[PDB]
Amino acid sequence: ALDDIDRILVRELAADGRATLSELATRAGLSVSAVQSRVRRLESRGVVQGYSARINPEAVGHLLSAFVAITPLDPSQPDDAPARLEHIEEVESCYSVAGEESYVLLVRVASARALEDLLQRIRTTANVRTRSTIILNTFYSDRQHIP
Amino acid sequence: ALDDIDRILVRELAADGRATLSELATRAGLSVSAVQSRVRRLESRGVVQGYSARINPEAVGHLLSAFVAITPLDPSQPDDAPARLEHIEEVESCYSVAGEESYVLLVRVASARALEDLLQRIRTTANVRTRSTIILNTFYSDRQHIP
Ligand code: MET
Repeated sequence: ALDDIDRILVRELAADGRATLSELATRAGLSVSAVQSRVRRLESRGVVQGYSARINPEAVGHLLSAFVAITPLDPSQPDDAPARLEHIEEVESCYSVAGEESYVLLVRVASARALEDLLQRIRTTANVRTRSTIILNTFYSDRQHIP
Repeated sequence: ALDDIDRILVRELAADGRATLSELATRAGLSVSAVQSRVRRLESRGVVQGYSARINPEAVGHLLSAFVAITPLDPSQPDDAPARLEHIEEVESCYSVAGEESYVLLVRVASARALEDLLQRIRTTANVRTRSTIILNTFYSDRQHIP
């Protein structure tokens, strides 16, 4: 249930999220009102989850980034870890995952020493063991593909 | 230099990418013209690299997501795998990593079967072994934190 017009909108809004209703309208061949109203439909079903500035983590002082795969110390607590980690500001993402581990987190931090303190907070707040994979360089990210 | 007037701007823009040069200024104790200005220099200095709507990937047909860890097969060739995979569009992100593999990709795809295809394509286009980890669920993604 996603027509051609809706495809053009989400493609445009991936590429440019500050773009304005009139720009959008003249690109989809619609009135600024039919645009507004379609864009509100997108947002209220779950198609557009919100809108964000892409910030350079380096520039605001997150010089170390890492993947941390976490698995439950006792796999019979009911599974909680995403809820309980939600309040560690430095966890940016949390996925559950098939395989030997249960979740993968992407985490950003000031330095090597700050990473060790965060790994302790993690181990303790979700009661979890950790496997860390430091990122050396990001070549490109979030490049959303609308087919 | 990141005058923590600029911090509140980016905390603001991070949570609301369509927040308006107008309604920003009140949340921030500046003028409409002062506020708009920095934003233009914030983007200039590469601190805000872009504005995106966060699209839900299932809702656009991407029912299976995976991290795919790759490592080049022949160490005597130049290691240029991000450049080679860059044209392949279902790769959304590519990181060099300090781990077992040389790189991690995040990849989205229509089904299990389409993944198998995409992996053969990754293997023959870069020249790499693939080891891949299916994401079951995204609890939260990209919550940017500004110290
Ligand atoms: C996030 S549920 C844990 C899944 C587990 N890693 C499995 O493969 O069975």
